[PDB]
Amino acid sequence: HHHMVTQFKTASEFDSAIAQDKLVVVDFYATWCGPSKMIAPMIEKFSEQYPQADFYKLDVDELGDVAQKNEVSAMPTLLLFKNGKEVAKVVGANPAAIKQAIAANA
Ligand SMILES: N[C@H](CCC(=O)N[C@@H](CS)C(=O)NCC(=O)O)C(=O)O
Repeated sequence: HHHMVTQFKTASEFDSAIAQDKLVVVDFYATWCGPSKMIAPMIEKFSEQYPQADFYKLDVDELGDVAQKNEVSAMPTLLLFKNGKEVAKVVGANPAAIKQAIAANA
């Protein structure tokens, strides 16, 4: 499918998206951080394997409010939510950790 990873544009968009009754996966990244830019293509592959989960990316330098509120400091950080509730966090570009956190909750 096309359009599987959406880029967040406001804090309010994030707050709404994470409230969904499904797993919502959010890639927190920064363009100056290479390791963090590696999460996008990985998440693109995972989104097709777990289409029942929603996938998003968030540039912390555009949406620093969301980063601070969710206590994200290290780039990349993947945060996983279900029903407004954080169910997992994976810091760093760690494909197996991220995939299994997804598979557990999707
Ligand atoms: N996880 C590191 C790269 C990730 C990294 O060095 N992140 C830096 C920027 S690319 C960072 O967010 N440091 C923040 C901190 O002080 O916790 C790796 O093994 O390649």
